[PDB]
Amino acid sequence: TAHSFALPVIIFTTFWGLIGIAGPWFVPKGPNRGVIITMLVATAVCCYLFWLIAILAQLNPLFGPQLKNETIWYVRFLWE
Amino acid sequence: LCCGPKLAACGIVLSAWGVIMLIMLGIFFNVHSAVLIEDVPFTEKDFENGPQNIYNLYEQVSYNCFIAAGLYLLLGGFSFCQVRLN
Amino acid sequence: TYNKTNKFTHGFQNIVDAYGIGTYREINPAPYTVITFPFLFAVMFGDFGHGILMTLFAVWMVLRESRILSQKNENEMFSMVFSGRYIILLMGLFSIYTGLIYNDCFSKSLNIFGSSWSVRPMFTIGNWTEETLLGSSVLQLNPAIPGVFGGPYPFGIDPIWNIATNKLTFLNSFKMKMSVILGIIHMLFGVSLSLFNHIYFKKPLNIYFGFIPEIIFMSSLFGYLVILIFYKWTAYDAHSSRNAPSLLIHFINMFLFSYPESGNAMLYSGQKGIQCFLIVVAMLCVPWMLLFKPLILRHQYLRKKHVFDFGDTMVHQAIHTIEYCLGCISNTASYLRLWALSLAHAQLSEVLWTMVIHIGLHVRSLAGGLGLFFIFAAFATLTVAILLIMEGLSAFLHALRLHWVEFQNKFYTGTGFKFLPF
Amino acid sequence: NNPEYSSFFGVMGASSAMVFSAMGAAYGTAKSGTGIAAMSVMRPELIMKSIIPVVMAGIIAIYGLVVAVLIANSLTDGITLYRSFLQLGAGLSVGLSGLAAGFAIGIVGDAGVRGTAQQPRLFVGMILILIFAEVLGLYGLIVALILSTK
Amino acid sequence: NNPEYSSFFGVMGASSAMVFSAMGAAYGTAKSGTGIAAMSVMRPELIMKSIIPVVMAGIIAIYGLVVAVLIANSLTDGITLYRSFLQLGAGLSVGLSGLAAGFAIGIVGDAGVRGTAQQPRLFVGMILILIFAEVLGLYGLIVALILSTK
Amino acid sequence: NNPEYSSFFGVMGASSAMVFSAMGAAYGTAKSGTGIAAMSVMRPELIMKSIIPVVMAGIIAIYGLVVAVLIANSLTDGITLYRSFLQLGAGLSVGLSGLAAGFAIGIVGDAGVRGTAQQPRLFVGMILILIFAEVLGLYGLIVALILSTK
Amino acid sequence: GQFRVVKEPLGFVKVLQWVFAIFAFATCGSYTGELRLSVECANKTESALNIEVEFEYPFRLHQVYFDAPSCVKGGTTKIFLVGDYSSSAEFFVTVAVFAFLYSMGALATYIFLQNKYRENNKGPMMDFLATAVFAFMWLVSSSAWAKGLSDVKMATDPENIIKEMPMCRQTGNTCKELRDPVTSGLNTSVVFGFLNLVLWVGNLWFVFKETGWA
Ligand SMILES: CCCCCCCCCCCCCCCCCC(=O)OC[C@H](COP(=O)([O-])OCC[N+](C)(C)C)OC(=O)CCCCCCCCCCCCCCCCC
Ligand SMILES: CCCCCCCCCCCCCCCCCCCC(=O)O[C@H](COC(=O)CCCCCCCCCCCCCC)COP(=O)(O)OCCN
Ligand SMILES: CCCCCCCCCCCCCCCCCCCC(=O)O[C@H](COC(=O)CCCCCCCCCCCCCC)COP(=O)(O)OCCN
Ligand SMILES: CCCCCCCCCCCCCCCCCCCC(=O)O[C@H](COC(=O)CCCCCCCCCCCCCC)COP(=O)(O)OCCN
Ligand SMILES: CCCCCCCCCCCCCCCCCCCC(=O)O[C@H](COC(=O)CCCCCCCCCCCCCC)COP(=O)(O)OCCN
Ligand SMILES: CCCCCCCCCCCCCCCCCC(=O)OC[C@@H](O)COP(=O)(O)OCC[N+](C)(C)C
Ligand SMILES: CC(C)CCC[C@@H](C)[C@H]1CC[C@H]2[C@@H]3CC=C4C[C@@H](O)CC[C@]4(C)[C@H]3CC[C@]12C
Ligand SMILES: CC(C)CCC[C@@H](C)[C@H]1CC[C@H]2[C@@H]3CC=C4C[C@@H](O)CC[C@]4(C)[C@H]3CC[C@]12C
Ligand SMILES: CC(C)CCC[C@@H](C)[C@H]1CC[C@H]2[C@@H]3CC=C4C[C@@H](O)CC[C@]4(C)[C@H]3CC[C@]12C
Ligand SMILES: CC(C)CCC[C@@H](C)[C@H]1CC[C@H]2[C@@H]3CC=C4C[C@@H](O)CC[C@]4(C)[C@H]3CC[C@]12C
Ligand SMILES: CC(C)CCC[C@@H](C)[C@H]1CC[C@H]2[C@@H]3CC=C4C[C@@H](O)CC[C@]4(C)[C@H]3CC[C@]12C
Ligand SMILES: *[C@@H]1O[C@H](CO)[C@@H](O)[C@H](O)[C@H]1NC(C)=O
Repeated sequence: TAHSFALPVIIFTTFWGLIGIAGPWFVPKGPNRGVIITMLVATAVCCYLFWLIAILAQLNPLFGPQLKNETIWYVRFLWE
Repeated sequence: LCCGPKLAACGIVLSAWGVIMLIMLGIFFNVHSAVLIEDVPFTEKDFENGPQNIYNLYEQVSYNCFIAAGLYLLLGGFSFCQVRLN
Repeated sequence: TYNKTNKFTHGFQNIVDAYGIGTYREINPAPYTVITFPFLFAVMFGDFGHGILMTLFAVWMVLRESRILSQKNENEMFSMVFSGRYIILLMGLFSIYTGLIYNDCFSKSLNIFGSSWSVRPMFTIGNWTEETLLGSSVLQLNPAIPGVFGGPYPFGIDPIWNIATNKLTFLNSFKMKMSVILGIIHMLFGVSLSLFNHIYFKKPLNIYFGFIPEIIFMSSLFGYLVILIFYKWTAYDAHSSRNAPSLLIHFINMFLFSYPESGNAMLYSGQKGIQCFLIVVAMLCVPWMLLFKPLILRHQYLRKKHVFDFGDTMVHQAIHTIEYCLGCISNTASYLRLWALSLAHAQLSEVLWTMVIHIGLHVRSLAGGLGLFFIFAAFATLTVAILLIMEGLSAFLHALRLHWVEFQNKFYTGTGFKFLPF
Repeated sequence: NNPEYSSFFGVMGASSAMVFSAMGAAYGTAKSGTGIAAMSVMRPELIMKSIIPVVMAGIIAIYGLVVAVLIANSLTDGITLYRSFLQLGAGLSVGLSGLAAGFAIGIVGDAGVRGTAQQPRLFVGMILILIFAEVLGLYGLIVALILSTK
Repeated sequence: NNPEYSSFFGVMGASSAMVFSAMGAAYGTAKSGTGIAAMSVMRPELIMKSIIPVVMAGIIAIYGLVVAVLIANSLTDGITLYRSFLQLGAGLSVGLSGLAAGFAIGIVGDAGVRGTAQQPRLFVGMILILIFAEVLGLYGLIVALILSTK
Repeated sequence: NNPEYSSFFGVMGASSAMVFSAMGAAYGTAKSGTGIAAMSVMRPELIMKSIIPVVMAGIIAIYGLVVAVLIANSLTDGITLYRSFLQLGAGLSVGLSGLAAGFAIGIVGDAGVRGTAQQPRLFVGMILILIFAEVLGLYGLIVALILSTK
Repeated sequence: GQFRVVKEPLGFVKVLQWVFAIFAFATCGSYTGELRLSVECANKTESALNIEVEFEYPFRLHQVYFDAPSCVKGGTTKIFLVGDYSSSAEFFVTVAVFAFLYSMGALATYIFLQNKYRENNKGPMMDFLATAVFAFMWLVSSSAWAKGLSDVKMATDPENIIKEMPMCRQTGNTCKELRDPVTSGLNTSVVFGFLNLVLWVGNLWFVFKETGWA
């Protein structure tokens, strides 16, 4: 279960960049163009920051999870 | 058994919630998800040979969840019939 | 003040107007609030299941909005909730997102990608045997050995932490760092909006003294803390765990100039010099705000052309500088409220689950399927009485407070009048 | 190895977490209740709206209960003095924080129920204060969760 | 090893569970009673409908009795100091939570029965608040059980 | 071979069982007394009917006495420390439960005897409340016996 | 009953899509493989002369386990296969099942309600949408299942299992193979996956012609 830190980072960075950068130019012109563009950019920034914090907090762990022996015994069989 | 429409609405919404979430819980138990291990009613003897006993207990809890989902389906049907009455 | 409010933005405009109507033509926090208030709420109300429930309730309110608008009632609470139906919809959506990031759903994770933590390498490369499992009640796991930790979880917190008794040990640090990062970034955005205000109002005196000292002070003192957090996340790993420094102690030492020759080592080469330079710039930002502007105002409005009262101007600038300097610290501290409320919501959901539906799930006999009926109802009502309504209300109001005080104090004045047409 | 009395302190913590929090909640549920009884004679329609303080007081109790349970489920026979006093600290934190928050909620709600009776606009204002008071208790709980799982 | 004095705390648990709860219930039965006596002079018909606070105080006393008997039926001669501390903690939690709940029920029930003589619509309100007080005692009971049956 | 001081707690139980309950009873018989007198000036015919609270208080004393005698008969020169603690706890429970019940009976009886002069329909109501107070003492007695005969 | 529609070229294509991806489902979801090995330790009495294990279609091999000999004191060590490929096998089988259901529905519509299908060429429009979606799904899933089958052959290979076995790293121990799984079923499954891929690729142009966009 090797979760490489290249596909997640690339995929999410490009997705949120397209939403927050390319999205504004595709918003149809109208009274709400400004507010819609602000919504797009703010959602991109906030969601990407949250995901980046979450993923980086797990990268390079300084200690592993503390698992009961019952759950360790079960997880050995079940999980990869 | 006529009753206030508010109570029928609460009953139907609770029935939908119960059905959906308990069906999902049963599916997740039947898949033997480890996240729910603490909820499985196993004993020490179940750690003797292998995980098959814990799998059987997972299946039993999934059956309980599906029974609860069916009971809530009946409750939602009763609430819907009452709504049609009102 | 007239904002040309819309149906969707009416809730957020009323939200930001509650603390004071903005002055004539100043940067409106409504468009940014439309997203950062649902987001700062979701950071606290982060839960996939409760987010789903909130989204469904808000969608019901939106779809049937016309009916309730026509069928008016005097219920103040329901009218308030309905008026914020769009606010609640956005809050629910962002809470769904954050609950996915937290990997939380009614206090339970998902594991849709697979955990990065494998126990088998402990048995294979490590010294573990069934004897060790029998002899140790809780044991632990270590990523130092090769195959235990297979990289970070691609999306959200790794599911294993739900079943790990070390859950809080890691989650406290992660959420404290997240809260501080989001708070500092929000305050920096506020300061930039203050720059925009000054540029529009043509107050170069504020731009050169005021905004620029404020941003330099904030970034050097607290933006540097976010940089340190991210750098420690990227740099130190399990192998270097032993000598991993504590950023709390390092920040305290930076403030105290207490760089010691003992204890945790430096995070990077030249930390002493860079931190001393940052601190010096931070202190210099205080005189920059305090002394300069009063002197220039006095020079250009009492020496030229010749009521201006230098003593009161100096006192007012000193009060403003003290307020801002203590506010940076107290606001970076207050933004920990995000972590506090998030952890409280998570723990209350966990205890509710394990005290209500663990009773109905932890039954051997098939007859338990009937018990799960009644038990579940209680669970449901509890999840709607304590978590969705009360914890949700607290998180909503605290995101409000963060926006009113911590965020809008940087650029918002709120000394105008609402435009009440005929 | 460990002293036979090591489990005392932790136990007391748990009990304290339940007791003081309850006391806090009780005071709230009392004061707000009195206020409601004073308000409801002239403005009956506000009883449901004005029941919010009591609920918040109840929330405080819940926090204590949580911590108490969290400590009552972690008390082992060989509980070391370190864990015992960690649980004692968590219990004191949550209990005294809930006590203070319950006092604040009770007083503020008893004032704000009557105020909202007089001036409707104060209702939201009252709430904007109560939550603050409430989170004080929450803060205690938070520290408890930091301590009992240190 | 199992000192001769280990049982003392366990005993002081049972007594506490029965004593403090009773005190709380007594207060709930006392204060409310006065209110009823004050209200019944003008509104006799509400006297029986208004005894609910007394019933809730009695339920607090019943919580206390339940925990006290559950403890007294578990006091073996060689009770370990750990188990005796658990029983003392359970007794203190139930008793003092019941005392706080009795105070809350007294204040709330008296105010509600006196106000309901003026505005009948307050009745339901009062009941809700009383429930919010009653659960406090219940919470204690829960924790007590979690400690005593550990 | 048992400690010589073991009997101490024992006697305290007995003494407490007869003191606190007595105190409670006294308060009852005092407060109700005053109320009855205050009622007699206007409605003399209610004297006998209004002696009920006093009787209730008296019964509380009986409880105490009973338990005391129990303990005062279960004392022996070699009474084990465990049994001595049990008797002390039984005495504390009965005495303090009777104290709280006597205070509640006194307050309720005074209020209800004063009210029954004005509204006769209150009589029955008062009686119920008194029972709800009286049962508190009973609960103590029950627990006391469970602890005393254990 | 417009049975002639079945005999039409597009009817024939839909029939083939129905029968195929049923072959794939039967061949993949019904697979059950078995592995047998043996070990002769330094002490012949401690030899594991016959070890048997069985695995199923989902290929959650990391769950499959067996008690191999320890070669010391006659003890046994639990050994689990390496990695799982359910992400590919389940994906492919679900794609095949969805194709089968969609083909059955389309055949029923052609037989009974072909007039409504051809109405406004909207039925052909959704047909083209589904054709493109299924073409992409088959394109990804055929390669995914081929790679999964290759990695299955590698991991289930008794030779690789013995290579990773720490028994051979001791003295005197000799680990040898006894049986190999049937690889015909999985090869047939991948071949039929490619067949379905080409069938839908051809159906693209037929649906384009029917919709009038040609
Ligand atoms: C199944 C349950 C799912 C969960 C759903 C509930 C989630 C929990 C959180 C809900 C909080 C709702 C409050 C925010 C919505 C109101 C904001 C808005 O847009 O209105 C502007 C409101 C009311 O609208 P208004 O009347 O001012 O509208 C403007 C009208 N003119 C322009 C004419 C003046 O305006 C303000 O006063 C602004 C400040 C609002 C601050 C909110 C304080 C807290 C309110 C608590 C609500 C009651 C608690 C919930 C009870 C539920 C049980 C019935
Ligand atoms: C480190 C993480 C944090 C980073 C945050 C800062 C970086 C992101 C923001 C940088 C600035 C973005 C661009 C600013 C606006 C430039 C003007 C042109 C924009 C555009 O194409 O749309 C116009 C409308 O924009 C509008 O109406 C206004 C659009 C405003 C966009 C920015 C708002 C989001 C900022 C908040 C981020 C989230 C919070 C972070 C915690 C169309 O022109 P038009 O015809 O409409 O004419 C204008 C008025 N009508
Ligand atoms: C679950 C994971 C994702 C969570 C995070 C993302 C959450 C996004 C939340 C926003 C989506 C809901 C928007 C409101 C829907 C109801 C529409 C209300 C009416 C409406 O059209 O509002 C207009 C305002 O623009 C709008 O209503 C805005 C619509 C366009 C918003 C674009 C930004 C969306 C977020 C970024 C992209 C998606 C990311 C996730 C994949 C103007 O009102 P009117 O003129 O109709 O009023 C008529 C009377 N005057
Ligand atoms: C509106 C937004 C306002 C701004 C908000 C952002 C906050 C700004 C804060 C102040 C300015 C930036 C931070 C300056 C303090 C130093 C940062 C050090 C970061 C860090 O840990 O990097 C390590 C040090 O780099 C090195 O080893 C290289 C030498 C030391 C660092 C030199 C200075 C780098 C920053 C340049 C200025 C950037 C300005 C950004 C606004 C990587 O090093 P390692 O781990 O590989 O080595 C270690 C073994 N030798
Ligand atoms: C089995 C049962 C348990 C056995 C163990 C208990 C043994 C007995 C000891 C406990 C005390 C028993 C005696 C009862 C005291 C009666 C209290 C009356 C209170 C009272 O009305 O007096 C108030 C003053 O308080 C006072 O003055 C308070 C009372 C005086 C303190 C009593 C203790 C004396 C100090 C002991 C010294 C030796 C210690 C050992 C080294 C005056 O009321 P107001 O203020 O309104 O006045 C305004 C009008 N004048
Ligand atoms: C009223 C409106 C309606 C409300 C709706 C609410 C819906 C709530 C339903 C869910 C509640 C319960 C949450 C429990 C979640 C745990 C389930 C879980 O973990 O899932 C995944 C498991 O199946 C598999 O995981 P595994 O077998 O451990 O690993 C194998 C995983 N690989 C294959 C990806 C590697
Ligand atoms: C006069 C009446 C109302 C008093 C209250 C009802 C009595 C009869 C009942 C209600 C619940 C009961 C308790 C429920 C459970 C147990 C635990 C058991 O191990 C010992 C008995 C004990 C502790 C019971 C004692 C009697 C009890 C307190
Ligand atoms: C009824 C009024 C006058 C109150 C006084 C109660 C007296 C008369 C009665 C009622 C209940 C009785 C007790 C009931 C149960 C027990 C436990 C049993 O194993 C032996 C006797 C003993 C200890 C009894 C002694 C006498 C007793 C205390
Ligand atoms: C007012 C009166 C009638 C109330 C009841 C009498 C009480 C106070 C007294 C009188 C006689 C007493 C009993 C006399 C003898 C014994 C035997 C002893 O081994 C245990 C206590 C026991 C069983 C006593 C219990 C309490 C008792 C019943
Ligand atoms: C209405 C009646 C039953 C209750 C009022 C009288 C009370 C004081 C009496 C009646 C029966 C008594 C119980 C009868 C038997 C025993 C068993 C003994 O090992 C401990 C005391 C205990 C548990 C007694 C406690 C006191 C008791 C409950
Ligand atoms: C009988 C009805 C009216 C109940 C009235 C009083 C209640 C509180 C009394 C009466 C009988 C009592 C029970 C009698 C016997 C036992 C077994 C003993 O080892 C301890 C507790 C227990 C279980 C008692 C609990 C309290 C009890 C239930
Ligand atoms: C024994 O344990 C240490 C510490 O965990 C580990 O690094 C080492 O590899 C182990 N050695 C063995 C199993 O020979």
